[PDB]
Amino acid sequence: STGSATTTPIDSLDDAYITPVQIGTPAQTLNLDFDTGSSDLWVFSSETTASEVDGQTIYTPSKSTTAKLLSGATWSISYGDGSSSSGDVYTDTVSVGGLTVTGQAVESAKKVSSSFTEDSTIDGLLGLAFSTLNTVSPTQQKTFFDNAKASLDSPVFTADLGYHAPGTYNFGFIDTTAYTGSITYTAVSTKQGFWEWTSTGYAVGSGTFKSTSIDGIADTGTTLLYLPATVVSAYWAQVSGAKSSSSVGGYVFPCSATLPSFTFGVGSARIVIPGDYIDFGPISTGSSSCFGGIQSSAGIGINIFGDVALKAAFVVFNGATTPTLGFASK
Repeated sequence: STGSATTTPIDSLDDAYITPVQIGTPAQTLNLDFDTGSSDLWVFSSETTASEVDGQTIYTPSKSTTAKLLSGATWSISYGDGSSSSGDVYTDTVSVGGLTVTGQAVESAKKVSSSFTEDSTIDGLLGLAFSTLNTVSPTQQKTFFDNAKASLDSPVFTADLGYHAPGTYNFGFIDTTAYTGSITYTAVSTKQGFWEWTSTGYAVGSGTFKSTSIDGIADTGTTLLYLPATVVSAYWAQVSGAKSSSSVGGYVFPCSATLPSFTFGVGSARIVIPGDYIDFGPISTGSSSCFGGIQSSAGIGINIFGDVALKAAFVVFNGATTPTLGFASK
């Protein structure tokens, strides 16, 4: 089997991407944030504290004839950005782009943090990291991909995120028309539960490529590109007037600037992030100070190849017995 679904930016900055997901019988369609950095499929629901729901579409398990309460199971998750959610668990039928999994754990939120409430466009998350990170207790549950894997034509999914435009998540096949040149595959460590790999280096603009190993994670659920302070300083040094602002919380730059591209290595291959992908707009409405899309990972504890990086590529998440990651230009 295969599936194919369009993923759509939630706003004009590509702060996140939402993908429609059918849950239950009859289907209840929710727009979920596909997150290769976590491993829970959780949703706003009829059980969510009412004051914490503000415009989201909810899953109502009592209206699904295939929903079953997973007795005694609870979940609770905290994300790198400080947000969190928790609740109980149902199993139900879940379909993405025509690919159906029966018995999928659907984690129903009883509580969500303010950042989730305040984002009316995201109805929940669909985790696509390794199932070892799933938070369901006392019996850990499998991701949608893990459940689908054996049935797929090939045990893979691909992320093709757009810049200021829709893109595609495919399951079970590689669309050879969706990229240029070849896909370069690179080793993955699953030791921390992530799609963790090592970039071979970087360049700023038309500058010389610096060969250096950068361990990090391919994370569709993180907006920006978080890299070591040395790398980030070298990038922003090429933007006149750019500076790190502790009050704002990272590098800012004059909105009048033209940003240089940023290149990262994948083996001997090179992925080029155009400068415009690195612009996240005014820090506050009407400001002429703009927020940068490349930021320091210092104090995160890990480098993160988030959407800024991934949307410059066609990315293969190869869930073979020994997982790997593939990157192509597009």
